[PDB]
Amino acid sequence: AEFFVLTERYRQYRETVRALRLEFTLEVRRKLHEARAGVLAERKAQQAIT
Amino acid sequence: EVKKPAFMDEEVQRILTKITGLDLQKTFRPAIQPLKPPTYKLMTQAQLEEATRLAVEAAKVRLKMPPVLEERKPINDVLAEDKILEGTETNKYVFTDISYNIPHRERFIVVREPSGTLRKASWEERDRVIQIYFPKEGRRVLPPVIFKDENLKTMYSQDRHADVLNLCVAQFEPDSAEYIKVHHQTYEDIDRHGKYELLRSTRHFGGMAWYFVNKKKIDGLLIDQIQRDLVDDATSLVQLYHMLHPDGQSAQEAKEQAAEGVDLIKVFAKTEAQRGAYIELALQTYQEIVTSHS
Amino acid sequence: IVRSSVHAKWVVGKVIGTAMIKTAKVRATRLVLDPYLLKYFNKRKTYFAHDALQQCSVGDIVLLRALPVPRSKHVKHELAEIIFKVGRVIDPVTGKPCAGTAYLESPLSEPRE
Amino acid sequence: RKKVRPRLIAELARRVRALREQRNQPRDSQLYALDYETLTRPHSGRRLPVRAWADVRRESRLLQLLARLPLFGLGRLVTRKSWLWQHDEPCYWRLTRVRPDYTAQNLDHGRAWGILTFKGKSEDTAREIEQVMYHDWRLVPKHEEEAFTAFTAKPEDRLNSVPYPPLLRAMILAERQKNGDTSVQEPLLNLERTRMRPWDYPAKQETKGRAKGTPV
Amino acid sequence: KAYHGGHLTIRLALGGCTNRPFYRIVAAHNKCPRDGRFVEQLGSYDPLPNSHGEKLVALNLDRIRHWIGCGAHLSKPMEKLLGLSGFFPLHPMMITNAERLRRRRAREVLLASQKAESEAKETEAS
Amino acid sequence: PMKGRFPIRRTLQYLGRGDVVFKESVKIMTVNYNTYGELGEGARKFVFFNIPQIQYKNPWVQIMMFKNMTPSPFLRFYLDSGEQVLVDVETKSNKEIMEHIKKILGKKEETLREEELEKQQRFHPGNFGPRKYCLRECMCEVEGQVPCPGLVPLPKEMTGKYKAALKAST
RNA sequence: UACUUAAAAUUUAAGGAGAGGGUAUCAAGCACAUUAAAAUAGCUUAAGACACCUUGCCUAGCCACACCCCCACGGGACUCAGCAGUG
Ligand code: FES
Ligand SMILES: [K+]
Ligand SMILES: [Mg+2]
Ligand SMILES: [Mg+2]
Ligand SMILES: [Mg+2]
Ligand SMILES: [Mg+2]
Ligand SMILES: [Mg+2]
Ligand SMILES: [Mg+2]
Repeated sequence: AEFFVLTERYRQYRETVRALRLEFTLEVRRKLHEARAGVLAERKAQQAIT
Repeated sequence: EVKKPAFMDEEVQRILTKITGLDLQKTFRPAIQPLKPPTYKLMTQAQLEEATRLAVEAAKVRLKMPPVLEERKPINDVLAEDKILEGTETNKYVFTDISYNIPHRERFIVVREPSGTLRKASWEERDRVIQIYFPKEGRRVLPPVIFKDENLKTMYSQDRHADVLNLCVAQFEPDSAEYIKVHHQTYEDIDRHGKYELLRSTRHFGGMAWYFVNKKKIDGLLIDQIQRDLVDDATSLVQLYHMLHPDGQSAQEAKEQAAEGVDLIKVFAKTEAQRGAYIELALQTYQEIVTSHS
Repeated sequence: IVRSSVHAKWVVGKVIGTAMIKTAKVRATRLVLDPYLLKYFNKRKTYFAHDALQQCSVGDIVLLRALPVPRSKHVKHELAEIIFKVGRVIDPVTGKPCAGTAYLESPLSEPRE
Repeated sequence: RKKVRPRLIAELARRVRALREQRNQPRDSQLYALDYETLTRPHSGRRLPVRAWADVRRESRLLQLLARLPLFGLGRLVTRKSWLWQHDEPCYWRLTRVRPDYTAQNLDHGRAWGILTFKGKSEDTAREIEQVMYHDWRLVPKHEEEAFTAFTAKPEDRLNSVPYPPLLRAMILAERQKNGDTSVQEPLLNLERTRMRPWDYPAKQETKGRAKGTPV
Repeated sequence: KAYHGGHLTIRLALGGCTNRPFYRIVAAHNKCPRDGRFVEQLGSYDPLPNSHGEKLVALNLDRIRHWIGCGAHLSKPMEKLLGLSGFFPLHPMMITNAERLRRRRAREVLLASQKAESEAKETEAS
Repeated sequence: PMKGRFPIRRTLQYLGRGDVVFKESVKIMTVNYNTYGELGEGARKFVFFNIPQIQYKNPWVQIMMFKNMTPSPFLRFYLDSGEQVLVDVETKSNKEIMEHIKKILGKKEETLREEELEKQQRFHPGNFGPRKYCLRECMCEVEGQVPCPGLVPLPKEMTGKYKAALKAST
């Protein structure tokens, strides 16, 4: 009775934690792209040349 | 509705800055701190006047008044109630988000209680833990013992009110109950003993006069300003009292008679002064001295 | 068209030798702070540069460009420009030939020769 | 520097050692031989776990079944006793290629390839089969294939979205109010993109390690 | 040391003195020593109740999310801390252990009641 | 007595007074000046007083100086793109020369402040560790927390020595 | 750890702005260069080459070593420089 209940708890827990790791993985890449090629990034580059 | 004046309103700060005053000798009184050998510069009268101007600019930034705020409201929010964890822990956990670039009033500080309730940290818990991880020079993690009524009375006997307030600003938040309690206790002791001069040319004078105006007890400050020949300041105080209490009998009387200058103070005595008889006596004596001598 | 790894992408120096074929030995100098004295002195380095046309002479100031791939063990730069030719300097400010602190051709004149 | 001298012996040893390994590679008949009296592998003297003892004596290996079939049972279906006990839905491999170990005197060790159908869902490509040396395989009879492989999928009932953790939900709603987005929508996690396979799902045999050829 | 293989992990590094434990939450390559080379410090854990009776956990939730987004594993004690905070769901064994404790205290209460009933029989005997 | 003329030039405070921090494009600054003359006095003072300050703030820029090669003094900057910025400093004070080069090829105050803040991003006051990197080594230092057993002995019931005795006693 | 294509941690290889122990009674090293018809005769060095001697350093830690023969196919005098312990 306890083995089965625990086995399902691990499956549902690990699914919830995998969804959160993916959401965190996307925030890292969004922030990186904004810094590399965001609006502010491009304007400053041309402003320096001008 | 006509907006109630605020502490930071450009008009109120003008009146409060004026009545506070400036004195480069009091504002820049020597600090009892580790010393270094003084430096010396040869300056003309033009250069010396420029340096005095810069000193007055710095004295303005030094006299910037600390905020006057309303008492914060207790934080009582329950994020979750996980009763499965009831009885599995003996002590509360306090979790603090210590990401550097968050304003301290926007940080999440939660408490997991032994019952299992996940709740937001109270104001006392928020200030204590932020001192532990973002320590501020001057502040202590636990409330100091100088703020006890017996210890505060000791500081008042020594005429150290500006320090009691300088300590209350380093330790407590402006909207905390402890902050308001200590400030309102210092202002009240100054009133009873007429020690208004202690906080002149200091950043604490505005809050003291603000407190008296809101509490309708400016009588003592007017009698004291008049006796020191600061009657332009006294008039500005009666203007601030006629600004924060527009519907008061005194404010309506000054409109009827279009009173200005010394007239405003006489109107206050007859209409709303708690001790009007004395305000006129001091005001009358001042006029006699000014007229008799000059 | 990736650039070289070497830190010295652009180096100025004096051609101290030219006895190798199509290569000029160049002495560059940089200022290094003495930590005890807090004074700057000259630290000099030797750079082999590819002189394709053998147009370099000992004593002339030159500009070297870092090669994308090192040509050999020591040849990792090429001759970008000859800033000053030895004895044949041309004033940058006015554009007239000079021989020391003097004008071989007056700047007032316009020979156009 | 320039005093870091060359190490010829070290380079010679590395190459020589690598060459011997290729020449004297062991075979499946040797690495996976077993002593059934002690349930210990002679090659390494590794004793099998206790939970595997019953099946090692009671079940067959894959190529023991396939060596008795024409063309080594290409096209036949093979299932595992562990799957039969754990999963009600059909689980089997459809054999496509089979490389027996000719060295074995009974052709009872080797490698196999096939198409996986796990819990009623079939993969689209054939890949190498793992755990071929396990005593867990059961050949499906030809006359029983139709009844065995019959499966009707049930509508999926595992939740597709779940709430956010209590603190992480409050941080999301707080950000909404700060940015001016006014809404009472409940933040929801999407679990469809990140759904986990069963723990006993067949793994990739191609990327799995093989034991070394030094006897213990 | 020059490690070959391994992954980044978020774990508790033990500090303090004897009978006075204190933990630093850190992100570190898994093969490094427990208190040795790390990549970033992500908080601290004080497991001893303070004057107010509070065990104090500090979490840099902005940097923690960054390293979980880059593949950082989590130790089981750290997964328990994130579950108690509310940042992660409660760990399966946190729930199971709480259930085991409930079943074990129910037995103790029942045994005490049976002993009291046995004591009541002694009272009846007088 | 510190040796040399104007020994103040050999103090860290003087070297740090330089205000010309070149942009990343600047790679080389050749200085052509004359040791004798009247129109090159500011250039000579620039080499004497300013070249040390410029090098201190721009350690990776090659400053190479040539003497008495041309009739007039000038400054030529070599950029990474391959552009060459020639400056003519004749009849110009050393202070004027510094201001000119600051404007054309000097980083702005805003840019320099941003770089300073980015450098310190990974220092956190809450972080515990050695004094070189952190304010506090241990949580025992914090007020209200349990003090270090070395400074203040722990209660007997909080000690493993005592707990072990009870477990044996049980 | 993600995608059918990208964020990290951790390494390896080729390098070089600058810095980096002692002895100059170690003053020359002796192929240590370039070109790319295969010729030219060069390269390093008193701004310290080369030779020898001594030393762990860069300290949230790093580097080297793992019975010996720098290595470890091989050979040999054949293993605690893991914990405790012994001569
Ligand atoms: S140094 Fe903190 S407990 Fe001893
Ligand atoms: K060795
Ligand atoms: Mg397995
Ligand atoms: Mg001798
Ligand atoms: Mg060895
Ligand atoms: Mg030994
Ligand atoms: Mg050993
Ligand atoms: Mg030992």
